[PDB]
Formats: sequence, C-alpha cells, structure tokens
Amino acid sequence: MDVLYSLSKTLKDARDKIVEGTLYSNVSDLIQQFNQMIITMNGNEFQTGGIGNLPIRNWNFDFGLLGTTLLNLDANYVETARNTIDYFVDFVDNVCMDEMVRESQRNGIAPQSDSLRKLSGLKFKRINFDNSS
Amino acid sequence: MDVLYSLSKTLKDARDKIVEGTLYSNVSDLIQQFNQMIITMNGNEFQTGGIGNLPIRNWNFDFGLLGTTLLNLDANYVETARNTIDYFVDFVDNVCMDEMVRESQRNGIAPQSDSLRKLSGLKFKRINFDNSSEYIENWNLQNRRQRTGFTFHKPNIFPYSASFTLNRSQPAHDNLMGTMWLNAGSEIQVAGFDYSCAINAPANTQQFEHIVQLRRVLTTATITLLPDAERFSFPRVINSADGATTWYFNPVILRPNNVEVEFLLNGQIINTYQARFGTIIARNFDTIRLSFQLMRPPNMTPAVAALFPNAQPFEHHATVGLTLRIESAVCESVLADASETMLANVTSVRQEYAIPVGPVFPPGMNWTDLITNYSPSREDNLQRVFTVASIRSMLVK
Amino acid sequence: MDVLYSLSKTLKDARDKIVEGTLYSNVSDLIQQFNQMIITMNGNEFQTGGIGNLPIRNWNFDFGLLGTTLLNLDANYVETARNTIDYFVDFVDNVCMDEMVRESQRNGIAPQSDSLRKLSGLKFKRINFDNSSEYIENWNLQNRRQRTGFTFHKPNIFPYSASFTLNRSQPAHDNLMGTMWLNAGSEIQVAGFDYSCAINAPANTQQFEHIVQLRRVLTTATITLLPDAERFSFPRVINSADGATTWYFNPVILRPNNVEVEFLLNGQIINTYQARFGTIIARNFDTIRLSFQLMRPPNMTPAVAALFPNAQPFEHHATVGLTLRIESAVCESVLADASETMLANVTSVRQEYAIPVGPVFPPGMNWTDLITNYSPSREDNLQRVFTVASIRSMLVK
Amino acid sequence: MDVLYSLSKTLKDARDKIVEGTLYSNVSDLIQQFNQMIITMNGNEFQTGGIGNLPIRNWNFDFGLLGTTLLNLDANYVETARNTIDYFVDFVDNVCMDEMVRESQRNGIAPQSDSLRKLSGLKFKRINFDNSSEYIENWNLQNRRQRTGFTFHKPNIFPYSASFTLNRSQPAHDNLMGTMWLNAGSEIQVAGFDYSCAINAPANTQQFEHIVQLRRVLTTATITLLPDAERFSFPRVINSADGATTWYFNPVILRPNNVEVEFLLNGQIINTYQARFGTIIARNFDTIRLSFQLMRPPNMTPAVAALFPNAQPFEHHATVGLTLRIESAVCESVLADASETMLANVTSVRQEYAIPVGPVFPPGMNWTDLITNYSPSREDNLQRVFTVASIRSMLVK
Amino acid sequence: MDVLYSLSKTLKDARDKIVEGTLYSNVSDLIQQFNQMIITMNGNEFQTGGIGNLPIRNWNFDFGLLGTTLLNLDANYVETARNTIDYFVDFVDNVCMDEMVRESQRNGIAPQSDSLRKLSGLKFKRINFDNSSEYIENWNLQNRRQRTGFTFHKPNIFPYSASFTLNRSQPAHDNLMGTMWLNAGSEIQVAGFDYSCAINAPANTQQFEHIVQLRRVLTTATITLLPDAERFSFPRVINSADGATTWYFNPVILRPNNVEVEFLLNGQIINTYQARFGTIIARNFDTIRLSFQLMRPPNMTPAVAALFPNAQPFEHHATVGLTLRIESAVCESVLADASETMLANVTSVRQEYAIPVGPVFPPGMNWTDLITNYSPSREDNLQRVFTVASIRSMLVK
Amino acid sequence: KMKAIVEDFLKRLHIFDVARVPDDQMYRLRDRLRLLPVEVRRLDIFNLILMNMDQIERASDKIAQGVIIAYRDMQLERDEMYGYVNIARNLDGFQQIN
Ligand SMILES: [Zn+2]
Repeated sequence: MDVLYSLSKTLKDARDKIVEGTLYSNVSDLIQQFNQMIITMNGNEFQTGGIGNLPIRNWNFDFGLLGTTLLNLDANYVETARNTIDYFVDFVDNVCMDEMVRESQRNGIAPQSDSLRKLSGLKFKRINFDNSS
Repeated sequence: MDVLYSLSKTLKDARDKIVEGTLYSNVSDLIQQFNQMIITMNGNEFQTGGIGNLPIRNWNFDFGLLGTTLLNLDANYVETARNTIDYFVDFVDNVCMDEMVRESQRNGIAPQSDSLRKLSGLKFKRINFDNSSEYIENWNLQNRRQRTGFTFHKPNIFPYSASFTLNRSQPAHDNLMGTMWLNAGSEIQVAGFDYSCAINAPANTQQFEHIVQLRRVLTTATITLLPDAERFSFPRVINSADGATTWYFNPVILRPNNVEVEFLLNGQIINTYQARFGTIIARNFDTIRLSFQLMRPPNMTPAVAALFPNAQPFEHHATVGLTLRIESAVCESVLADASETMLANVTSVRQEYAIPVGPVFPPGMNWTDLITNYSPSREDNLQRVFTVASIRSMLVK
Repeated sequence: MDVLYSLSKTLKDARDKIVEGTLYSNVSDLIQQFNQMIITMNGNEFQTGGIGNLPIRNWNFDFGLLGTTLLNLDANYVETARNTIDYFVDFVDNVCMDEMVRESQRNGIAPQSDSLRKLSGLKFKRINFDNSSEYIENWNLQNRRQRTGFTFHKPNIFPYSASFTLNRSQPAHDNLMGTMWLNAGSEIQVAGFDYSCAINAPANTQQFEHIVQLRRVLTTATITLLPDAERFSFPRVINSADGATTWYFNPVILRPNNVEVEFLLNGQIINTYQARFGTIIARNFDTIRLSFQLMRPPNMTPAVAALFPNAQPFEHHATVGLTLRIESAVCESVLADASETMLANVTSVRQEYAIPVGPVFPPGMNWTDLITNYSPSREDNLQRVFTVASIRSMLVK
Repeated sequence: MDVLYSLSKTLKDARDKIVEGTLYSNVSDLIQQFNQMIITMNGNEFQTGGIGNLPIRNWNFDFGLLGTTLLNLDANYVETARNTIDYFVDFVDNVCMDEMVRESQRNGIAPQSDSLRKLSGLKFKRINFDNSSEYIENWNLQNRRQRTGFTFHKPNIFPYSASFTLNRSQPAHDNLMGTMWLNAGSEIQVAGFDYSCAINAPANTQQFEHIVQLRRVLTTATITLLPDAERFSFPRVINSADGATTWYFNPVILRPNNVEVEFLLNGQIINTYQARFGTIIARNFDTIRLSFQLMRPPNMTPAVAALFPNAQPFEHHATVGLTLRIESAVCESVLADASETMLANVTSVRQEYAIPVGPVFPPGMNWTDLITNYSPSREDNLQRVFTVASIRSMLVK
Repeated sequence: MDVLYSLSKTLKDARDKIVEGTLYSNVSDLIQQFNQMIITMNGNEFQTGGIGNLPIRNWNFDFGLLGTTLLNLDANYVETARNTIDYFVDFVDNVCMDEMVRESQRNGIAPQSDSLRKLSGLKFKRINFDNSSEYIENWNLQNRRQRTGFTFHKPNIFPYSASFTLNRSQPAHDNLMGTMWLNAGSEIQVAGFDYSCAINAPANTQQFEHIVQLRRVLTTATITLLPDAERFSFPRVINSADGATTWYFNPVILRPNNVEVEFLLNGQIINTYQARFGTIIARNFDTIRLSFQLMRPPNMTPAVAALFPNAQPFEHHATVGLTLRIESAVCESVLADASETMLANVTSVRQEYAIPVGPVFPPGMNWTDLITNYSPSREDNLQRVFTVASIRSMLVK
Repeated sequence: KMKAIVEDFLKRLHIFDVARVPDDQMYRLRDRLRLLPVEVRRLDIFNLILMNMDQIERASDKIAQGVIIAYRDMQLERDEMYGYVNIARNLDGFQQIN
C-alpha cells in the first residue's frame, strides 16, 4: 500500500517541478528517486479491471531513464518525459479504481486486487517517500 | 505567466526557509535557483500601472548574489537578504495588480500589461520551479489541453433568483397553485403550494416540479437534501406577477410526497434519488430536477379537517417543499465558492484602485451577472485573473 | 492528427507537381519530404473498418524510394510513382472514413480508431508540414489555445423554426394581434399583425418585437436588412395554437414604423440600427433583437379607409415586417454554411456506409437538431470530423 | 494543353514572387524553371487570330536569360524582367482567346488553333509544373480517367422552366386542380392548387407531386427545403394551356401535408425526408421528387369556413407548396454556378470578338439551352473552354 | 506598403510550415527569408496607436536568429520560435489597426501612420516576397498601371433604394399607373402597375421601364433574370408622394410582355436580351435598363373579366414585374459583396475602438452612403483599407 | 565543427597564416558560415547519401546492428543464403538501448 502513495507524490512533485526552465540541481534529489522506480518496474506485467463495466486493460513496461543536460532543462527534455508520465497517469487511475471497489468481510482492511496484492510484494518497497499527505 | 508563478514560491519557500540558524545544505538546492533569477533580471527595465487611480512605478535591477560559502546562517546574513527581498515583494504586488485589471475580448486568455507581455519573453523562461500550487497545477494542464479540476466548499453555481410561478390564479388571488423558490450560491429551496389542498385534483394529488440549469457541469458533488422549504413556510404578502397588486400566502406545511431528484447531464439522468433525504452524491450533472407532490391527507383529525374545507374561502394554504445544498463539488471551470478569496481579491483590487468598467466583466465583478452569462471570454479572463490572485496570496494577504 | 494532414498536402502538392517534363529543382525540396515518409512507414501493418457496411481492408508497406538523380523527369518516372501513390490514396480514404464515424462523450475531441490512435504515436510525427489549409491552420491554434476563426457565406446559425405567437386572440380568431416568423439558416423573416389596425391602441401604434438567440457568437457579420416579410404577406389558413381549429390570415402590408435592430452580446448592445435598410455590419453578437411597429395611417384615401373600419368584422389584416440575412460572418466554432461541403461530406460518408446512430450526433447528422443542442461534445466531434472531411477533399472529391 | 497551364502559374508565381527586395533563395527553385522555358521557345514563330473581329498579331522570340549572380534583388533587376514578362502576358491573352472559340464535333475534347496544335507538340512538354489550380487538377485526372469533380455554390443545374399542369380543368377555369412551378438554377418552387379545397376528394386530401430530372448527377449537396412557394402565393391571371384565353388564380395558402422529398439515383431512392424543413443532405442523385398534399381543414373558424363553400363558385383557391434550394454540391461535369466566372468569361470573349455561332454551342452560349441538351460533345468542349478560362483568370481578370 | 504584406505570408507560411518533426529541407528557402527580416528590424523603435480608444504600445527588437543545423525539427526548436513569432503577431495586429483608421482628403491614398510612414522607408524594402494573395496581386498592378480586377459573389453595387413613381395619379389614388422598385446589393425588383388594365391604352398595352445606373462598371457578370416581382405582388397601403395621405395597392399579376433587358456602357447597348429568363451574361456595363409591358388580356374567362371592368372602381390592379440578380461579376474597383469580410473587418475595427468620424468615409462606413457617392478619394481610401484588412485576415480572423 | 574545418579553409585561401587569428575570430567565422544555403551541387549529393545510408550499413559483410536476449529456448530460423541461422530483421517488443 504505502507503495501506491509514492507512485503519486512522485508524479505530482514531478509533473510540477519539471518545467521548461528550472535548473537541474533543483531536482537532483528528485530525478534520482524517479529513475529508481522505472528500474524496479520494467518487466513485471499487470492486470486491471474484470468487474462490472470496468475495462480490463493490460499494462506492460519498457522505458529508458532520464538524461540530465545541465543548466536548466530544454523543452525537448520535457516532452520526451511527459510522454512517459502520461502512461503512469492513465495507469494509476486504472489501478486506484480497481482496488476502490473490491470489499471483504473477514480481512477487508488489506489489499484485494491482483494489481495491488502484487504491490505489497517486497521487491517494490524500495520506493516510499515524502509522506506529508 | 508560468514565469510569474515561480517568482513567488521562490520568495515564500524563501522568506520561510531562511532564518538565523539552519544549515546551508537544507537550502543548497534553493539558494542556487534563487541567484539564477537575479542574473536574468539585472539590467532589464520595468513599468507598471497607468490606469485609473493606479500609481505608475518604474523599477531597475542591480543586486549582489549570495554567500554560497558559510556552513551555518548568521543573523547578519538574513538582514542583508530580507532587504533585497522586500523590493521583490513590493514589486510583485505592483505587478499582479497591474495585470489583474486589464480585460480583452479577442484573446482574453493571454497576458495584457506592458509588465507581463515582457515576462512571457523567452530570455526569462530560465526560472520556473515547484508548481504544487493547486492553481498553477491546473493552469498548465489547460494549455496542454487535458482534464483539469478544482476543489470547492459551498460553491457558487446558482445566480441569485428568487421568484414564483402561478399555475392557477385569478384576480383575487384567493385560490392559487404554483411554486416559489430561491436559487442562490450552492443552495436551492423550492415550495409548491395549492390553496385548494388538491380538493378537485386527480387522486387528490397536485404535482410540482422545479428545474435548475447549471451554467457549468459539476462533478463529484456531495449534496444535502432535506424535506421542507423553511424560507417559504411563513405568511407573506407578495407582489402579483404584473406588479399591479399584492396577494396573501398563508402556508401550512405537509410532507412532500413522491420526492424525486434527478441530476441530469445533457438530458440524460445520471443520478436519481427517490425520497432520499440526508447526504446524496451527484457525480456529473449540468441540471437538477426536483419533482414532488402535495397529496391531500386521506384521513384528518378535526383540527386538520378544519383547515381544508370543500369550498372557498381557502384560508390555510397547503405547501410542500424541498431544500438542496451542494456542500462540495469539482468544476472544470473556475467559480466563486464559500472558502476561496479569489473573487474577493480581484474585486477588491479593482475597487480600491477605481478601475473603470471594462469590456469583459460586469460592473463590480457582480457574481450573479457573471455566472448568468458565463461566456468563454469571461471564463478565460476569470481564470487568468483568479490564477494571478492566487499567486499574489502566496506573499500578500 | 496533424500527422494525417501532411499525408495529404503531401500527395496533392505531389500528384500535382509531378508531370512528364518539369525540371527537377521545382521539387527537390519536395521529393525529400516525400521519401522521409515512406521510411517511417514500411514495416508497420494497419487495420481499418469494422462497423455497419464498412469493409475491413488490411494494409502493408514495403516501397522503393524515388531516384532523386535525373534533371528532367521522363514519363517512365511518373508511372512508377503514380502506381505507388494510388495505394496511399485508396488508403487514406479508408482511413478518414474510419475515424469519421466513431464518437466519444468524454474525450470526443481526441482520436478514436485503431488506425489513428497509432498515428498520434511519436515515431510518426517525423512528418508534419505546410499547414496552410484554412482548417488545419485553425486546428492547431485551438490545440495551442488562441482566437481561432473561420470564414463563411450565408452561414447556418438558425435552427429551423417557423411559428407564431398570438398576443391577442379569441375563439373565432377574427381579431388577432401577434407575430409569425421563419428563422432558418442565415435568414430571419418576421411579421407583426394587428387585425384591428391599432384602432384602440395608444397613439394608434402597436409595438412588435422578435428576439433570436444564436447558439454561437458571430463576429464580423455583413448583413442585409430589408423592410417587409414577403413570406407572411399572403393569405393563409393556419392551425390554431392548440391544434383544435384553423384561422384565416388576410394581410395588407404597411411600412414597418420605428424599426430598431439590436445585435447584443451577453445582454449588451454592441450594434444598433434605427430604420436602416440595406447593408449593415454587426461586429460581435450572440443575439439579434428586431423591434418594429404598426402605426395606423393618420390619413387615408377612401380605398384605404375602407379596409380599416371602426368596428369588426376586420377583413383586411394590417401587417408590418422585416427580413434579415447574414451574408457572411466569422465564427469561432465550426458551422455549416452555403458554400462548404464539410457537413455534406460527413453526412454522406455515414449514409453511404450505413453507419449506426452513435451517442453524440443526432440521427442523420440533422443540422437543426445539432445546432439546437450544440453541446461542447458535439462541437469537438464536429470539428474533428469537419477537419478530416477537409483533409479528404484535398484528394478525393 | 497541360503545357498552357504552366505558362501561367509560371508568370503568377512570378509577377508575384519577384520584387524589389527579397533574398534570391526564395526563387532559386523558381528562377530555374523559368529560364528552361525561354530556351524551348526562342526561335519559334506563332500566329493568333483569323476569325471574326480578332486581330492577327504575330510573335517572334529572341530573349535573354536571368543571371543567378545575386542575393538581394535590386530594382534594376525587376524592370529588366517585367519588360520581358509583359510580352508573355499580352501573348497568352491572345493565345487563350484564340482557342476559346473554335469548336469541333468529332474531337471537341481536343485542341484546335494553329497556336495550340503546336503546343501539344513534344518538344515543349519540357515545362509543366505546380498543377494545384483546382481546374487543371481535374483536367488531368480526366485523361487517365477516374473520380473527377468540382465545387459549386448555388450551382446551375436546372434549365429555366416555368409552367403549370391542370389535372382538372374546364372551359371557365373556375374549378381547377394542378401544379405550377419554377425550376431555375439551383432552385425549385412548386405549388399544388385545388379550387374545391378537396371537398369531394377521398379523405378530403388532394395529392400533388413534382419531379425534376437533373441532366447530371449531383453529389454531396447541401439543400434548404422550406414549406410554401411564395412565388405562387399571389393572385394571377394566367394564359390557358392552349393560349386561347386567361384564367384567374386567387391563392390562399395552407401548410403542405405529408411532405416527402426523395433524391433518387437511377430510379433508386438514395435519400428520403418526410416533412423535414431546414437543411438536409442529398449525397448522390439525378432526380428529385417532391410529393405533398392539400388536406381540407377538418375544423374551421367562421372566417375560414367562409372561404371554402360546399358548392361553386370557388373564390379562394387552396394552395400548398414547397421551396427547395441547392446551396452547394459537387458534380463530375463542369457547370455554371453562382460564384465562378468561367461561363461568363467564355461567353464574354466570344461576344466581344463577334465570334460566329459554331456547330457545338447554342447561340450566345445560352445556359438553359446548353444544360437542356448537355451532350457529351458540349460537355467536352465546355470543359476545355472552362479550363482555359480558368488559366486565363490567373493573369487577366 | 508592399512591405507590410510580406510580414504576413512570412508568418503564415511560417506558423504553418514549422512543427514538431518536418525535415529542414521544406524550409531552407524559407528559414533564410525569415532571418533576413529580423536583422533589418531590431535596433529600430516603434509607436502605434493614440487616436480614439486605442492603446499605445511601444516596441523594441533584438531577437537572436535560427539554426540551419538540425535536419529534422525537435519540439524544443519550435517553442523557442513560436515565442518569437507571438511578438510579431500581437505586433502586426496593433500595426494594421493603426493605419486602418486614418483617412486623408488631399493624398489619402498613401500611408498615414507614424508606424507605416516609416515602413515605406528604403532600408526596409529588403523583405518583399510571395505576392500571390489576390489583393496584393492587385495592389501592385495598380501602382504601375494595368487592368486590375477582383472577383465577387452577389456583389454590392446598388445603394439601397425603395420607391415608386406614379405616372398617372389623382387625389383619391383609385386609378394609378406607374412603377415601384427595390434596388439593393446585387438585386433589382421592379413592378409596373396600371389600375385600369390598359382599358384606354393604345393597343391595350401600357409600357414600363426601369433604369439603374451603376456607380462602377461591372464586367463578366452572371445574372439571373426572372419574370415577376414577388416583393410587389401583395396588397399594400403606401404613403403618397407628398406624404400627406396613404393609397391602396391591390395587385393581380400578369406575365410581363415584351421584356427587354439592356446592359449599356456609356450609352451604348453592349448586351440585350428579349424575354430571356434564367441565366444571362452581361460582359461590360455601367447601366441596366429593364423595359416591359402590361398587355390587357385579349381573351378573358368570366372570373378574369370580372377583375377588369370598363369603368371604375378599379379594384384589382394589373401588375407585371421583373427580378434581376447579379450572382457574380468582376469590378476594377473594390466593392462589398456577399462573401468577403473586408468591409465588415474595417467597419468592425473602427466601431470596437470608437474611432471618430473622419473626413472621407460616411458615418459608420455606411455602405449605401459610400456607394452612392463613391468618390475617387473614398475608393482609394477603401482600397487601402480593404487591402490592409486582407493582410490582417491572413493571421487574425 | 569548431576549428577543424575553419583551419583547412583559410589555408587553401592562401593569403593569411591562420595562427595569429584571435580565437574570437575563427569561431565567429563559423557562426556566420552556418547560416547559408549550399551550392545545389554540394547539397544535392548529401541528400542522396543520407537516403541510402541505412541500406549500406546493414548491407555489409562484417558488422550488423545489435543483438537480442530472450533467455527463452528460442527457435532458430532458416534462410537460403546462410542455411540454419539465427537472424531476425525485426526488433519490436523489447526495449531499445542506444
Ligand atoms: Zn449566395
């Protein structure tokens, strides 16, 4: 679960601190964290949906890391990034929604979905951060 | 524009993270960003004001950098800094205000002022930073064209409207049937009255209906729906529809029968609730339709029977009503609500500086007039102007 | 999307600038662009159709470039080329058509088809160029955020509406007063009639008014305004408002008195013309208000006096009218007009392939229904669909 | 032929892109093309004229070239060029005009003049370039042969026809039933009248029908259909069918009942609309069939009842009508329309030079006569002649 | 002036051929031209506005050039460019508008503004190019001297005129003879009426005639001529010539007899048509003369005979008419028409900025007043002003 | 891109002995050069080379573009010219690392 959280403040503190203009160094501590993620991901595949009128889209990964071209970012840097974020956005949505419907009497306080049951896995914990929400 | 933003989170995350004490390293990533700015500026010249009772002020730049040296921060370091910030503060204020008044029909979206038209310049772009301020977060996404969104408590979607419709009336106004309502802000109260208490009505039931069309779609709305319209539960003397005379309303309240609330979107029912009072969710709608009935009580104790005779005069007027309040909702367009100070900031700056009425906004930034004819131009100008107000409030409240 | 565009001006500026003879150098800058394409393509398979009577043709790529050697093109060069273009032609057709039917309530502005969803891909954008085709010119500016704009002729802003309003009537319909009109396309005709010829009216003048609310603002409109409504100048037998009977209208026409046309924008008068017939300009408006009066002639020759008695029966019905036609105008939203074939192209492709009614457009792409409830979704879909029709017409008419 | 084309876009894209200033670069790809021409020419003697009042100017060729030894075009460069263009201008004019008159039955689709018969020669083909002028674009596609096509605002498909058909008549012409119409250009107005107001008709309904057969198929037509035929809504004195006397028509208009418009292609219904007024699309048709009825009003107020007695004399003649206008459409064959000057150009050049009537075209290039008997020969000659007129208008208007 | 032009096709052929992707090779000849500009500029300062309610923005220049490096455009390249174009856009607008208001009697055909008077300067000429925009194409040719020319749909040549002329009248207005008409835009409708139905006229025929003198010659006109004037086919109550009383017109329509239309030029018949309805060509004329007759029907059925007694009262008034519409034509002088937005653009900019009435144009740029007294000064100013409007519409609509 | 070309350039022009050329000059020299067309001749040829470029490279005997790893007992293909070999003219479905 805590996993899930990060995935976001990751993107927000991302789609926000990454603009055509800021100096690299204002995101050094950030870029890093980001990449770390990509790695852990790529490879493992995911299923979402499978209920009511909820589409079952299959998500697979395959992405290159992030440059650094010093002295404030050049537009070209952004676009090649936004294009990679918009897969995580449209993803997470389909992820939240999937575990935002399943319920369980006995142990309905924990993860249910085939999407999340795999997230609490150990090989992923390597991400968690900035828990101020 | 995005430029503008930075200039602030720059100062806030500045006038905040820089004081007698702390270690350098917790600001290293910060100091840098800062300086970068100073450079880009120095040399460049500015002008603000020149419209109505607004002071015209010119500003120049020529400032030192920062001791990226020291380990800790000694008091002396602060003061030599605060003195340099207080020129940017008193500056930005005079900047926001200047572009927070100009309106334009064609491109009511883009910048206007001789101050900002120069900011969107390319050589200044070397400054953007930390855009987690709900408003900018949304400004950007709107340029790239995508599903934006804001958060509002007791929103202000209904232009003020207080009136009635007499479905059955006569000169003496002694046996009326119709509805009266008040739509204002995030609330609707509507009452259906039948002086005859449905004595000659089919099934002794009189049907009522109240439809309210929102000027913008609201999504994810948390709504309180309660039976009765307290506002229309007391005796009134009202002006006739033609203004020629006055009628008497002497209500007695009965529970609304067969209550049905529909939240429609483009004519389609998205949510429907049958007699459900309390908290209900309307997830996406541009119209609310409230249908309710007055049913003559089939069994009446003497005291009740006495209020509803078989023949006129009808002295106690049977009334049923509903109250609906939108506690919170999300809108893709900026709106005034009960918590945000944006509308008040924009309206206040314009009033204080005696800014003349322009071609876009109604006199006095009147909310009812604005939301009643919420054209694309008014919305683009409102968003620009609200976003600037929010940038300003990060430093000046 | 923008992708799509190129694919055409590519072919047109191609199937056009390549003829047996021409000295190479008129195309050097052209040939290049071309090839670039071929490359990006080859190797990627495509799928189209899959609904109603729309074939499911499959496509593949593997083509040789184009010897940029020669100085003067020899016939043999052409044919070995035309044969390669005719696969792209017969292709694009099957491509346009495929995305010229699918619709989406939510993001009904973006791409849908399995054909296009793959085009917006990044590896393809290596093609865009020469966006001078009025429509794309406007697509971009919209995706970028700015004052768009299209050019028309006898535009189609008024949904068909032909009706009347009796302000004074009685069962026999022998002494009526009211207005009747026809709003359709770019024209409005309205007549005000008073069977009594204002015999008992204050100042012997009966006031009339006709208001028409446009669904979209029109700017830079050139308009013809003429006195009289020929359409309502002849004898008619009309159905009563309740459909229960028929009344007789026997008009005699008088000049409209105190004619005043107002072109309003959000309730404000932008242009006003007093009794000015001929050509007038309305620069920005969302509403037209026509006010005119019937004034009983103060002096009448015997023949005239005989038509207007002091007492009923009233056998000649005094009528005054106006005719207004919008010859040309600019609109920020796409619309059908009297010259462009867009609406007809979209409607025709859907009809020919028996495309089922979808969730966005009214059955048959009915213009009146569309413009009457011109929602944001219908407009975004219409613009997408009109832009594609225009891309298609560059090659296939 | 295609030759001819170039000669122009050559000059236009010339007399336009060549002026005191610009950087060479803009014309490098251009200059070249140009020169190439000069060469091919020089040395060949040309003759134009020899018919009616058409001068016989002879032309020799001996012209220099265009140095490419410059960056910014100095005024001196222009003038030494314009002087060489003004011989080609005054030339081409005399060339177009010469082949814009001769006609041939057998091979009318081909070249005629001693001027052009020499142009189709092979040694000249070395020129052809930039064929994007709507007309040439279509000339070519027609020789390899395929789906050709054009665009017309209010096209001219209906030969003038104004007449009537009495389905029930008698010597006194006091109780007629039939239709009268006006087909002209892109418009049709038709009225059905029944002096008896269907008093003895089955179901008190009289059926009417109007069929119009186009001489060429129109595709992608945007059409306005409105009830009533204003042209036939007023009192008339008309000549009898045999011309021996005159009858009186005194219409009173009722709404057309059960209106059905069918756009047929080869006897098949392609589009059908039931009582739909406003804008409709007819995607492919060679025939229009309008069916409508007059239904005697089942309920009539006294004033109405008085117009329709049970017995003659019938003094008010019940009339129902329709108006149909083709705003725009595409045709595979050239046609005159309300915007293009082709017909007028061809007709004007022939009139100005007193060109004798030939074997193909009707006297005066009369449109009605031409479209009434639009033979293949007339169409091929018309297309040749229209394409030349369009080439000429690129330089001379 | 010509300068101005370039500045645009520069930007259009720019903001259009420059997007994420395209090969450099589609712009080499373009990029160059562009830069050249930048140079000539920066360093020079400008001032625009002042007159009326028009802001006075000052403009400085000093923009770095481009790259000839990347032979495959990267997004980053675009944005760093669009940001530099958006200063020229927002500039030119403020430039056009400034010279689109100033008028001058003496030499009011050349430049006026402090903005443009500096553009015609010599050091700027280094830009001019691609003059293919119909309007500039014509501006130039006019500078040197030559058969200019424009193209128009439903041109606006007739100043509004709606009146009548009583050739035979008397106080009671019970036996009139004369004509009434409406000349407006591109249309003429004229009716000839004879209350006596030519009972005492030689050969029982009354001759009518309507002459219309154009303020400018029209050439290559495609015209629709139809019998009948629907506008004058219904009952009317009209004011007497002296305004002292009102007369009654109760028309009954007969076919116009011996119709003859003459299109004259300087008193000479250029085209003449005898009873030819439908589409006719008038190749060059400054005057239209319509002659038509009312011939009393020699044979009348009883119903007809009853309308035309041998003695007064004359209750049914015999009327014959004609309708003539100029669909398209060419004029050597600029004119308003039904498709071009020039007049509307000029009129709109002046209205929006509250530009004071000047010495040349009538108040409100009133078309009727303008065309009625179309002096050389008004035409030169109109052409200058129309050409600027057309330059502006290439970028801003 | 810098000096390299410039040096040769001036040399062939004879007239001056480079060296004593202020460094602000040589570079500034480039800045101006990198803004001109190109003798159609010259240009027209480069366009040619680029179009075929790809084709040459893979068409060589010694050297090919990258390899793929599946750790999936994979089926070897057969092609007349090489016999039983492991090629694959199409990499799609696995990340690419320049
Ligand atoms: Zn028209």
